Amino acid sequence: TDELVWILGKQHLLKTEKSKLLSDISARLWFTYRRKFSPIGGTGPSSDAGWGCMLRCGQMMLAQALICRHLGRDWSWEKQKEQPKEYQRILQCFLDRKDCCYSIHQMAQMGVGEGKSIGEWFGPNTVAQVLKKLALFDEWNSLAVYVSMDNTVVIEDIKKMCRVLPLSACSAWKPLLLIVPLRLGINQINPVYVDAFKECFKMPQSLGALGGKPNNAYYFIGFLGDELIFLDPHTTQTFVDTEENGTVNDQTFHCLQSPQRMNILNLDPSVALGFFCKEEKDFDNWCSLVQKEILKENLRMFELVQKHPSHW
Amino acid sequence: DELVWILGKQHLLKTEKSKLLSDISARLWFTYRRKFSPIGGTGPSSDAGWGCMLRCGQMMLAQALICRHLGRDWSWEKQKEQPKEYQRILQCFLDRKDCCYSIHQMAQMGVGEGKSIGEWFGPNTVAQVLKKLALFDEWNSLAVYVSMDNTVVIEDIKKMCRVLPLSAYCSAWKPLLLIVPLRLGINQINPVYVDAFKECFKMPQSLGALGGKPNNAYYFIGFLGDELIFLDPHTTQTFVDTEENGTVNDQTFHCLQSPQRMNILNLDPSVALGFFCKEEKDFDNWCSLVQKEILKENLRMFELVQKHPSHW
Repeated sequence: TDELVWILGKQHLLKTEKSKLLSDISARLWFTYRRKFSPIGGTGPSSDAGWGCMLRCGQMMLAQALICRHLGRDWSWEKQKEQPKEYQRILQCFLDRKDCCYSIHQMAQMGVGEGKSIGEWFGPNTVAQVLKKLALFDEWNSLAVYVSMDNTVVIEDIKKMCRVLPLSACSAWKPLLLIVPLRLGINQINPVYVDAFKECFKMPQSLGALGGKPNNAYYFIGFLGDELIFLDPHTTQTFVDTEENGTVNDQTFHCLQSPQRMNILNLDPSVALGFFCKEEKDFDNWCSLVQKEILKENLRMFELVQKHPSHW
Repeated sequence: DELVWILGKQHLLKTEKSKLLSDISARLWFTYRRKFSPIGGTGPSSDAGWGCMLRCGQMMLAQALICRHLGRDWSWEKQKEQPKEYQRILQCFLDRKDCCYSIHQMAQMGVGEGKSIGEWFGPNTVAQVLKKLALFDEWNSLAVYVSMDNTVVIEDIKKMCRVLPLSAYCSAWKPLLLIVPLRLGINQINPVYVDAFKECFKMPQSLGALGGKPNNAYYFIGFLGDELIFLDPHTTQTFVDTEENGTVNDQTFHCLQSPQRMNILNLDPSVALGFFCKEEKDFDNWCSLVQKEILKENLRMFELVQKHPSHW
């Protein structure tokens, strides 16, 4: 009994800290299928039920990065009455209306640019590219988004992406959303990658992972033993819009159900790991952890290199 | 008196030299500039020495915009009162942060591809830059398709360009900028691709090609015999800003020189073809010409396939 549980870089004891575990999971922003929103593109869907689940999981990963950026990993929506202004502003980016930058509308529209019709389910690499492009429109957050190719993360490319020239004749660092799409096996996850996969969830920078079969996408946030813990978008809820006072009710955006688990060995092999590095020191620390916990394996789950691989 | 091809139009070298010259000078020409506002506040105030592929990208895109609004046959020389689209297209490329395809915006977008402001990068990178910047141009509302692995996919393009009716009344087609990055050899162009490469410049949809060695990028617009004809950005001119009446002096944006030539066999093997398909019929027509002239080769320069390649 009382196994150690990991959720997004934070540890909880199963029995003695069950309440802390549960509140940490319910404090994450939860995005499910919605219905009765304005038809996407005018004549498109008014509900993403049945097709939108990977977009929903992308939203949950991005929101977690945003929550951490402004409010920190230890923040919770239940611990105080007067919410920081940033919370409501973050949440409202994900409302189901075209004028919100990370809405189902904008994500589905951006998918078209990746050659996916509005209404198509698509996998983790595609949603990673969708997130990268949508971030270009968010001046408030002004995120760098790095999506690895060929299982390889390049240090110098990231630093170039994140370092911003001084305005006046100090270099700033753009907070980094780092996504690593991976294929962990042909049909099932190869046991050789299990420990390294688990290690990812133990890193303070961890935003978990995107995964699942087509039309069964889940947002994986941690693990206990050989089971992954995930948030599930497969509940259709009515569109919730802002009130007259400019705020939106957050009730339906937090999951208070019993946490859901699945065996890692049942997970579809196509995943995308997510990490958030607020400052250069965070990315440097992430590199150290990867070097220690990931690169030590003979069959490496992904690669971390200093210089951009030179092409023939 | 050879037949000369420039961007889908034929000209007789001796008998029609004047028409050939006028056709070439009519294209919008973008060169290095100096004394513009420092990129990012403390960055370069000139792109001399590094901006040449960005300039060639500008020239290719400008050609597409001109064709979209005014037509391939249109010339700034043929009338006194210019259509309003001419100055509006030109001003998209002014060396100002507030212009959507400025040197400023292109270099800044390159950062998101892992390239520092001031770095030269190749045809694939500038293609991705163009694709992202097009997201911000609501006037033109272009689809930008950049092929991967030498392969153009028909169904992906059609999904990208066909837009749902706005009202419950017909599907529009977004005008398409189609870019095909290719590597045609290891150190020089494999002679086997020469005929197919030439065929591209003969198609009515042809925007020519982007190419050249690092820091020696040229915009190829046609050919004569075994020589390519190009526009050369490697002259440093002074930043041109708007006059009090809102227009810009356009004299330095048209190249009045003798056509610039080089032997095809001296071309850097790393290129990107560009094509413009204003409507679906233009794209269907392009597919037919490619099927006839490109795919017939035993060694094909690129692939054009119906269904998105299956992956293991």
